[PDB]
Amino acid sequence: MIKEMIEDFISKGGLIFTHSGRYTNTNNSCFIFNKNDIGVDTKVDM
DNA sequence: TTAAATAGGGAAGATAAGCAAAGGGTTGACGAAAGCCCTTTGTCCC
Repeated sequence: MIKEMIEDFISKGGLIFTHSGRYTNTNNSCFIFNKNDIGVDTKVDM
């Protein structure tokens, strides 16, 4: 129920991130992940 | 071209009825990340 979608994501050039600069300009491709900000109700983006 | 001295107490402010219907509220322009092909320029090999 969850794994197949994980192979779906890793098949393409997907990335998991919490902070990015693409929200200021669409042409940006900067993605970084922060481990210290992970909590119970922390929303992430991909 | 005046010195002082005060300016009311009481009562009381109406009720009933009703405020409409119909029609319409616009279009056109503001994408990134690739795949393939061709051409040109430049480098290297044969």
